[PDB]
Amino acid sequence: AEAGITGTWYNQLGSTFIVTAGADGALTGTYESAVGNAESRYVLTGRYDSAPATDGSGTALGWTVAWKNNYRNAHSATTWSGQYVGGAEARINTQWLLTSGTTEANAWKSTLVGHDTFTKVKP
Amino acid sequence: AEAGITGTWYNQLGSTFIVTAGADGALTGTYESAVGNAESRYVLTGRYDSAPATDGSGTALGWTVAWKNNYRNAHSATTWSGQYVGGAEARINTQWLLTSGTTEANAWKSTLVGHDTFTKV
Amino acid sequence: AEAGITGTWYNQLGSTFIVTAGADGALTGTYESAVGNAESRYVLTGRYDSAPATDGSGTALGWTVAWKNNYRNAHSATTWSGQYVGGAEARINTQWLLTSGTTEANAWKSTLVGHDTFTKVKP
Amino acid sequence: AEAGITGTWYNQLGSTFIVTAGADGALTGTYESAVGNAESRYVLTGRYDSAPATDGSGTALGWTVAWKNNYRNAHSATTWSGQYVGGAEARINTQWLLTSGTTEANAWKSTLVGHDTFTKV
Ligand SMILES: [Cl-]
Ligand SMILES: [Cl-]
Ligand SMILES: [Cl-]
Ligand SMILES: [Cl-]
Ligand SMILES: [Cl-]
Ligand SMILES: [Cl-]
Ligand code: NA
Ligand code: NA
Ligand code: NA
Ligand code: NA
Repeated sequence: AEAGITGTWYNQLGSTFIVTAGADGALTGTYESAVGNAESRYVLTGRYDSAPATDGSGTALGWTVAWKNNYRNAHSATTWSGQYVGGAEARINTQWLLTSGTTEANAWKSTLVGHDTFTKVKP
Repeated sequence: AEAGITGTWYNQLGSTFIVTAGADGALTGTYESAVGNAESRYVLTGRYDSAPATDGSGTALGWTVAWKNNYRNAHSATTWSGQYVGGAEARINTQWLLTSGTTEANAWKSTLVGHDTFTKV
Repeated sequence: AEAGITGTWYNQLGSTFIVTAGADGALTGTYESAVGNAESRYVLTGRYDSAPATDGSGTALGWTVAWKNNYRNAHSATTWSGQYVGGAEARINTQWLLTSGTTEANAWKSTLVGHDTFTKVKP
Repeated sequence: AEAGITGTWYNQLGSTFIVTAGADGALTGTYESAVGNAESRYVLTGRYDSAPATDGSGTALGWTVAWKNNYRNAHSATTWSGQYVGGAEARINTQWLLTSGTTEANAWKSTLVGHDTFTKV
């Protein structure tokens, strides 16, 4: 449901994700990272799949954050792909990819992969 | 860098990506697939990190497509993370993650990973 | 240290990993999976990097399991890449890739990615 | 399928892989890199799933290389997961994970991911 996703979420590293799920499948908000060459909030945009999920199935979604704002420019972007699972303790379990802009020669080492779990606190 | 991302791109599988890069970091457009429980165009939204301009590196970007439109609902979403490189032959080199909505029981096997290279040819 | 890694380990899904770290960087053992089209034990082989790790740094390692034994043949293989962290509660944190043999047309969907954390019980 | 994996392979970067596939699933050989904090040959060990034989699919396999030899110790290890396809032009298509040993503080950024295609050309 859009509502269920809308809110303030935090992950294990201490980063903040503030999101609004819109009626048409859109996700917009800001992300505050606790790691990296990140300073302040960054704009995020994503999409989620408005499932008829009468299976106890999670809702698939994903979003992107380009690490550039008015204070810093890290020349990198991260995409998180995962699913939202609601209940008393709603969680968003994700796997992410962080690509840094590089010269052709270092391209082979341009992408990091990891996983983050988000816990909701506010709507 | 910048502007050059705007246009129509194609991947090795035959999927087409039509994007508009906005001056402040936004990416908007539509994605038409070649594989999957897909059927027609899907909305895509993303972000790119624009700035330097001089020689160097590619431009980092990422975007998402939830596979639900007026025709199909595959209950999944794909995110591509990569970098744009322009020049005589511009390309976007990406690695993607495709997550399907599952029950916890199948959660361990919900995400596929791959890579795609897009060109305007 | 090889010893530290040698032992019986379990992950959150309930699978068993029995390993022996050898002096030359080798890892051999058996793996018992709790999920998949897996039945019984499967042979595993890997390598670890005998670090001078006087940094409180983890030990990098990796191993592979081809899901075929005398009882089942799943036509797939999994590789786990991660690091061993010792202490009172020794853990091996990993990220894995599971590739299934497929026809050329379905190759785009041949690989799954995930993460597993192993807790040691025995040597 | 089977046998055909044995030989010397090369990836787009210029690294060379020399492997022996044993009749019961084992993979042994040496890997010589083109990039990294690498210097010469490194030992590799892996497994492949052999069986069917008739038309179809590729053969699933995987292998690991810890980047430590008598010359260098990069305190990292790489695992490649993929499938072998033979025919007039045989290839091994893989996706890899490279993990470096870090302190917990940098654990979030310890693993790189990529893909490599190896040919005997
Ligand atoms: Cl984060
Ligand atoms: Cl595609
Ligand atoms: Cl699809
Ligand atoms: Cl497992
Ligand atoms: Cl390589
Ligand atoms: Cl390397
Ligand atoms: Na992150
Ligand atoms: Na794709
Ligand atoms: Na697994
Ligand atoms: Na490599």
